[PDB]
Amino acid sequence: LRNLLEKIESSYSDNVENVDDFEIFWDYLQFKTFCQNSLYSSRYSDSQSNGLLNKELFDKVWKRLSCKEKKSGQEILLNNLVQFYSKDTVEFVEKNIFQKIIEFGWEYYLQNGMFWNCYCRLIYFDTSRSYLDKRQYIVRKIWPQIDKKFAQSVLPSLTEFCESYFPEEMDTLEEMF
Amino acid sequence: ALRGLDTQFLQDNTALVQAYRGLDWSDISSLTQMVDVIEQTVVKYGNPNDSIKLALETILWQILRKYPLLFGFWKRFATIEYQLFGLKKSIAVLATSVKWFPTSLELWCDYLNVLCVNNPNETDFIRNNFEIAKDLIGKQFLSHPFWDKFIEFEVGQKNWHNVQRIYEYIIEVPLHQYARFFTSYKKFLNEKNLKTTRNIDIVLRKTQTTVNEIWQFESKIKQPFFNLGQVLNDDLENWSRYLYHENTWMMYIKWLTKKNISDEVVVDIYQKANTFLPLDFKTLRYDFLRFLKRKYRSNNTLFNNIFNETVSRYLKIWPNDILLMTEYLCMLKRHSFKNSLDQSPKEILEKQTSFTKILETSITNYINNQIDAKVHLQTLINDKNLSIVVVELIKTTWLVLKNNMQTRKYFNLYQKNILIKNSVPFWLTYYKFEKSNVNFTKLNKFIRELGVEIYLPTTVMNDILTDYKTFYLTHSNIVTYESSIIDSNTFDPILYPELKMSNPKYDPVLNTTANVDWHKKTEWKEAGHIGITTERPQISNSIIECNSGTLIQKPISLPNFRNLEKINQVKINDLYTEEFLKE
Amino acid sequence: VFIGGLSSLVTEDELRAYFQPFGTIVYVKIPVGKCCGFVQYVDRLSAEAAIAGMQGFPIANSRVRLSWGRSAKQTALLQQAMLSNSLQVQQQQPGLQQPNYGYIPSSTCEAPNVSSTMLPGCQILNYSNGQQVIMQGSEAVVNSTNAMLNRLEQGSNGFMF
Repeated sequence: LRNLLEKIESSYSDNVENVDDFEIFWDYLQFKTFCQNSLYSSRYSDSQSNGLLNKELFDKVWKRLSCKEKKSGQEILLNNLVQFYSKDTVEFVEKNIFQKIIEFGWEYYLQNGMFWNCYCRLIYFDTSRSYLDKRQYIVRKIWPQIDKKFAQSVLPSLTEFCESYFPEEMDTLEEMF
Repeated sequence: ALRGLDTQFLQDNTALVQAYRGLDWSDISSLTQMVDVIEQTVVKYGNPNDSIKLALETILWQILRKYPLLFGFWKRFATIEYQLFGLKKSIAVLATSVKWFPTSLELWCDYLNVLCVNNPNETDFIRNNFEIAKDLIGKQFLSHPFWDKFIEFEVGQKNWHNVQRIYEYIIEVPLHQYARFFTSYKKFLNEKNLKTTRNIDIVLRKTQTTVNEIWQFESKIKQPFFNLGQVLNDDLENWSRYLYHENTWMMYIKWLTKKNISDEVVVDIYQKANTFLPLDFKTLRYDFLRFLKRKYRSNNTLFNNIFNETVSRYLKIWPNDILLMTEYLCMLKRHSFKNSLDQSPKEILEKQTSFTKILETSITNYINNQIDAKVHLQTLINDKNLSIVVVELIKTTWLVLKNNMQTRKYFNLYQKNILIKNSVPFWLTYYKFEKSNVNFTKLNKFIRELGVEIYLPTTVMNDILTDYKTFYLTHSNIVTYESSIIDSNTFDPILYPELKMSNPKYDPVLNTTANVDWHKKTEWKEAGHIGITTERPQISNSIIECNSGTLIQKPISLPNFRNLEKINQVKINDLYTEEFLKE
Repeated sequence: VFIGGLSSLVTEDELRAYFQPFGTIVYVKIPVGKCCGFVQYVDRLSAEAAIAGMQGFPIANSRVRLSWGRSAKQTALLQQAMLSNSLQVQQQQPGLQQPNYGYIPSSTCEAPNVSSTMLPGCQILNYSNGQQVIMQGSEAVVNSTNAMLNRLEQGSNGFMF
């Protein structure tokens, strides 16, 4: 299997991340992940293997994301970056993508509601945080970083997160936009 | 639900009260009861309300006649025959007369005076005021109707210039200008009214509904919106609804949002239409829940009450819809606590735990057939709707309180309940819980029990199997993987979801004795044709497996047959005819 | 496919969830109070895959018994004859006028500019939940997975069922 993954990555001249058809890059990337979990011992506490966070694969993912509107996969690759559910990895994925993507400030990812919904669900399912710093962190920081002109697109998807999980703070969401 | 039956019963009962020639209190009470039941069942078009009002007037009951006028004005907007029927009534009155009749005239004016046929209401009110010394009030009424476009408006202006012989020219410019603009608006709407009156009559055809002319009149009314055009829009919507097409109300919804009329007038529209418009339609109703949740932004207990009661009605008329209990529980978490994160840390956790206790004690009573009317949720919770209630108990316990053991205890306690045994959100919440805590052992047992015991729909099964395939490939490794297959049965988390996807009942069973028991199985009896079980002849000992090189050793035995009598026997259990057509 | 033996606690959008993956559906109706519904697909291969796929599969703790049955209008034409016991002459469903080189039976377009190569391997034409759409092989998988990951988040919290 690992040989055959080498063969299919050699077909594209060692860029699978630039492929037009997403199913090949995704099926390649997840089985590649399943291999490098076994090869390299886990770097992170709680014994969690580093599946999709690795210098080899995370550079692949980030190169896939830097293309923005031109390449199809996008949010599907992003949703699986929220799956880590710990301290070390919510810090890692917080700083190394969700923060850098704000600093470079790309418009496609900021207008998108799936981005902000997942960046809320990444902090919200952390097992390290209590409820107070979790909701206070989502409201005091995550939300005000949204621009009011993006709101019309961002509100429907980001309401669905707040409607279910945070009925209490639903109002301060509506007052912002 | 039969209109002709209730009409025949009304005519037969009334002809019994008249043909009996007496009051016949049994026949009178029977006629009143039949009329009340028919009025509760149906929308009571103007004719049967006129007959019922005539019958009650013949019996001479004043207060009962006052109530049936308000119940007749209950279902209708545009009827001037009921209003004029009350002013003709209520014109003969008691100590409260003077103020009573002006109240009914003023309210009837608020309703139907903007209509095109509404001239007789202004004529009757002007006659009622002219019966008195109230000539000031008659001049006020004459000035009011001249500003509105009506069919007879010119003859009303000449009658006003005529009976105005005392105060006539008192204000010439405002009255003449308002009459001129009213005449212009009438001339503009004369084309729509003409296309209407040239359309509507009952052929039992689109002419009777006049849907095209009504659509054009409503289009002309909404785009050219000026002054009373809110009341003109409501009048046109009412007259259009008098002939239950809800894209007319679904036109009106945007009309009152664009022209910016206060919420008090808008919410009453949907409060009337939700009752008027038939059940099972259910689009504008959800849009009304969305309107309430949207207007909650400016905080009012009024919208919370309208929401709580409205959800109480829709849940009764639609018991099976699960979205209503999610919306209602969201508003119950919302309006009844409102933490806002400015409070003390001990206070918010109390407001959450109290909610948890109300919810747990709610479902505990709901499963044991105990109902507490004090808690409103007890009335709403349903055998279909209990699922997401338990699910939000799980979600609040685990996410908000960060209590894991209580939560897993709730999974085991509520896993065996029959109602929530098969639930989409319960097992998706368990899938997300056993995803969060990374252990695969519980979750493998979740996905391998998914077709045998825990029964979800197939679209959701494909979802857990695919999403868990990806999750397992990403977060696991080989050392964990190869240790995870017992091999007593064939199961692997990578491959097994791919074989189990469209097959809910797929069982990876390895057995040689399925070969011995073969050809008595329904899959054999129907092979090339499904649903139809033929009995097919075959040779018991068949040589087609043995090669011709291996046949020449021994002489071949004669063929033994089976199922050779049944070649023409082909049987079908017809499950469409006998359980549906036969009932 | 006539699906009998339902619980009548079930909605129609739940039944669609059951019979969706077997193929594209042109739905008919679920009767009220009769505790038996029925479904209709585009292609018979998907129908048979649904009959063999789900047989005796409990929906709301009721073993389901499903077989072949007609649609609503032909049901009306039958029920008018059942009272008058006259003929009951059936009328078969319309065919697809078959050549079709672009369509692959028992396949779904999971969501909605396409200029393709029209090569054999890819699925060229398809149906929409009544519009014939050209299926883009690259975008169809990412759309289907997008709706898949949405269906989990909405399904867990009670919005979708």
